Amino acid sequence: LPAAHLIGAPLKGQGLGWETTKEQAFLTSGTQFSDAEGLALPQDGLYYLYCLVGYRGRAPQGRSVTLRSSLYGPGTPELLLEGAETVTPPLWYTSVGFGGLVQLRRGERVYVNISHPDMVDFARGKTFFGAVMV
Amino acid sequence: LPAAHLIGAPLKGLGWETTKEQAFLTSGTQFSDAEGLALPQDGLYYLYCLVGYRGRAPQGRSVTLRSSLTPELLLEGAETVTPPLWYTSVGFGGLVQLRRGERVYVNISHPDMVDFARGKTFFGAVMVGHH
Amino acid sequence: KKPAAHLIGDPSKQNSLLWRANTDRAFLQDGFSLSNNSLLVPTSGIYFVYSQVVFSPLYLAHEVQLFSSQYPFHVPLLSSQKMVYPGLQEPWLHSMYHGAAFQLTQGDQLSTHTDGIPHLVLSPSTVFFGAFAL
Amino acid sequence: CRDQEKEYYEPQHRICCSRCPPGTYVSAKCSRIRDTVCATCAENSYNEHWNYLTICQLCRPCDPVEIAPCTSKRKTQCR
Amino acid sequence: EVQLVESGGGLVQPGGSLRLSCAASGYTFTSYVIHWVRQAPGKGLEWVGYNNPYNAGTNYNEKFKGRFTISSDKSKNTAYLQMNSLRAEDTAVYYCSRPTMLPWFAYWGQGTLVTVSSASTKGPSVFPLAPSTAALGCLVKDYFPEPVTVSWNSGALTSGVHTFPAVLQSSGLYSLSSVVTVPSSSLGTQTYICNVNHKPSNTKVDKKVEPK
Amino acid sequence: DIQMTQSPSSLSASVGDRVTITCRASQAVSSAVAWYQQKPGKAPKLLIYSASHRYTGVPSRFSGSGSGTDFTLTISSLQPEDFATYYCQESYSTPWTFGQGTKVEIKRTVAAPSVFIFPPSDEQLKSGTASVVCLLNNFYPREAKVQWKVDNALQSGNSQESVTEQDSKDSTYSLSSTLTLSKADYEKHKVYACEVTHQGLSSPVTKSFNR
Repeated sequence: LPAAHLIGAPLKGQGLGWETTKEQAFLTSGTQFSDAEGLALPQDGLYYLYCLVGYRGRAPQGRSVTLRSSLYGPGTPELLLEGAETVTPPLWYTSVGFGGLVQLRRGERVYVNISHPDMVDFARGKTFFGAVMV
Repeated sequence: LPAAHLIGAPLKGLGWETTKEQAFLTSGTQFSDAEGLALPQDGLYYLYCLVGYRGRAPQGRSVTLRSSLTPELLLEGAETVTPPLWYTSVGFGGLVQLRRGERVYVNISHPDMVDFARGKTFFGAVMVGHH
Repeated sequence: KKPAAHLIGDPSKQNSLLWRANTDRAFLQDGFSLSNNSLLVPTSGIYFVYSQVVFSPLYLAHEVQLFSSQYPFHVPLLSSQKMVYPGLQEPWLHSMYHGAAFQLTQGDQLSTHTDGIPHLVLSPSTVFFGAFAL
Repeated sequence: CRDQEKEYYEPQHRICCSRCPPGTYVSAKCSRIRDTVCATCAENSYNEHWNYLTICQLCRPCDPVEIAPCTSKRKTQCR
Repeated sequence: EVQLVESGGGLVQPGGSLRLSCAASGYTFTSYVIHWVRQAPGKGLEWVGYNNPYNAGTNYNEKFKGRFTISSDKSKNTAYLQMNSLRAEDTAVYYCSRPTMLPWFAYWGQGTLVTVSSASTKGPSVFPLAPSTAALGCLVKDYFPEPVTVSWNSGALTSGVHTFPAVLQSSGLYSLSSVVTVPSSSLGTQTYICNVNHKPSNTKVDKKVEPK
Repeated sequence: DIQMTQSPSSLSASVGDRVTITCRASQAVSSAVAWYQQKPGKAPKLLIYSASHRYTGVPSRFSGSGSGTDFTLTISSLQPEDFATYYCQESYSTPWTFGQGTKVEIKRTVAAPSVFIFPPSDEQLKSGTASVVCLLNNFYPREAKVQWKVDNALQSGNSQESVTEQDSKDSTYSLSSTLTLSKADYEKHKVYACEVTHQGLSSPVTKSFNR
């Protein structure tokens, strides 16, 4: 049973990476990951992908906050799932999530693209993305 | 393993696509816009539905979302926003024990403002159990 | 045989989120069990666990957490927040949904703790919490 | 593999074979006597590159967020 | 194959303490929870609690919360129930059982007896019951507490044997007899020895029964 | 905290009969109910989970039904090894309570007690008190009557008897009746007799020795 759950982690100052071992994160039988590459799965099959991101929307506006999981003519990414919440307000918090059945092929890599890692909540189960065979 | 993933499509001048991009129907699973989605096996399914919206009012939108079936409500999500550009997305998933031949459809309150840019509106099913 | 539980809230109690698995559309299958409003993980394995709340300065929150012996005790898996601020002129509404896939041991105890209870829209359509083995 | 963007790797055999041309989807894979069979996409179906994709994307209308066209070869050229 | 074995039941005075051990074998010990279920003499079944040997994530029947504590030692495939300030209610057979899914008690142990009384242990005396198809036996008399084990020819002569439910004599001690019917012809060929074992007094005899 | 209620305290039935036991839940419980058969002294056994699925190795003659609030256990062809106390149990929520249980006594072709009597062991005489046991081997039904005569003096207050359980192969009860007195009283008399009355015998049988 190939599967993955990765947790958000804060990088450099303004960016974003994904954790694979801490807390709840885990990768199963030889499923692969590396921040600059994405998540690859060891089996051909139908998977359920998911992604949820928590934000702290506290303005000094009109934030154009979006969410995306995509996969990779090879260097031409394919958008799979996408959610978005634009929010204009010191204050606010919001969370954006989606999941869906994608037929993935062995070795294909899936990553997540966030519009505003400047304001992504990292308090535990707020940001994560993952996959499971069905 | 019966399954379905359908994408939102604009029709008239809302319907559901079953073949393009990501959409698909497996072994004999059925669909037709005026009817809904039928599954070939009795069992426990996980249903999901996500809808992306484009709020651009010139208020208080009562934007809701739900999948049903005298119809039966199964799963329901909602967001009212009062609040130029105002994008929001509403989503849900849940286990329902469906029977062969039964049809599950999606009902949206605000098709005037549903985003269609790819994986923004879609609904689907997968068997998990029962046998 | 693969376990799955689907719990809905009891609408009679409105001022507390009590999980029940008795209705036609709420159940325990193949080994899931309850224990003081917690769901007892029937077998060690990979589960997709999900939950949704709907709401009708005010703070709103809803987390699905896993109970542990060690350090933090109550470890959240799925959390999401939302601020609503005075200026309330409309029948506002809100739906925090979230699910994911986790590694769980037998006898693990899933429970949910939410802020903003009296606003909950108790129903088989809206407020629920369940998980299924993969 | 070999030279790219007209060829792709099929792992069911250990020889890399031809991509499909814009406006088509794969109707059958490489054998070791056959090359990738293609087929032209349907009305409102479109693709944009040599693709090992087995199904065509969907031509959408222009969302009032329009100069034409659409067709099997390139898309809603909205602007 | 799967084997659960309780041990350590016996005599405990009221308000006392006792700990029971359950030895596991024949399944990877650390990916299954151990239950403890009890039953007061000739009564229903009562679930006490459980322990996950991997993460110690115990879950109690609140009836015993903060009075019973279930532990485990995965280095020795063993589950533990320690019971503090024991009483009458608590005198029972104590079973350990590991399930399939959590709530399906699948495999049980043999169970072990905690007797809660004030009185002191006592070993039993073993007297033969010589024959006059013939029928012979073993009188195991004046012992406390339950229980006693009787088997014949070391578990060989299993058929036709009736080891009686013990009796509570007015003396405050238990007594029972174990009778078995054999061929009247071969009381000269076969040896008939009865194995008695009363753990709470570490007494353990083989009594050979034969005519006079 | 749910309670369970089993319908018959006990029940008598004959080999091959259809035995049906009901258990009622104090609330709806989906279908999370189990059924266990025990036996004497030995541990319980899992017969049914999730209300109706048989467990591995459970004879087909065992079958479980029930919907939400009320559940039922049925045996089609009641064997003699099909004898125990059958507990229902809500597996729905902790602390997973058990009903009272249901005891089954299998009916059979009335048997006669093969009676025996035993002279107190010399070893036991050594210690100052003497017991004479009477045995009623393999009989039916349990209902029986034993009486001690010491030179035809009816004894009372010194007799102690205990019956086994219904045997798992021939459904017969077995009885012991220990008679205890001091050594003095024992040697003061001569004729010791155990008098048994049951249907299995035409007329009340007696057995005796003297010394």
